[PDB]
Amino acid sequence: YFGKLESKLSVIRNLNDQVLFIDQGNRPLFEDMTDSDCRDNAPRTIFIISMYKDSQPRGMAVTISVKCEKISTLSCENKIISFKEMNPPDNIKDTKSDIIFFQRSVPGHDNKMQFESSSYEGYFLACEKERDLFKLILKKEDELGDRSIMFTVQNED
Repeated sequence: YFGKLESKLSVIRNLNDQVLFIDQGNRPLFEDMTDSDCRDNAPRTIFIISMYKDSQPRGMAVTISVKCEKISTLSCENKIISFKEMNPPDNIKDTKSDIIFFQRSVPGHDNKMQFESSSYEGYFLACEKERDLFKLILKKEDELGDRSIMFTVQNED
């Protein structure tokens, strides 16, 4: 079971320094943004990372939320990434959740993070280029040192 500890404002970037954002169709996308662009698109680029206590510790348990039309929380339900209209809850009864990800620092860096699905072991949050768009997806670790599943969390310490 999970218990909410705190919620903090953060900006998420891939290894190309492209910042994670919610577009008009509520799609989690990645694009090149200066500190100016990032500031002008603030409700769509500022994410709420909520930290949870876990009765079965196996990585920093987190939810990822954003304020658009309403508070939306990131879900990997049926191994598909989407933002569902809900607040990060105070308590989660199971040992697995479609909105709970395990945040881990990549041994290569103190900056680089990875987000593994609690409900789908071996599946990670990833940036994948589809046509001319950089999309937030859920995938199995394709290879060792895969940069597509690595991110930076800017919470300014």
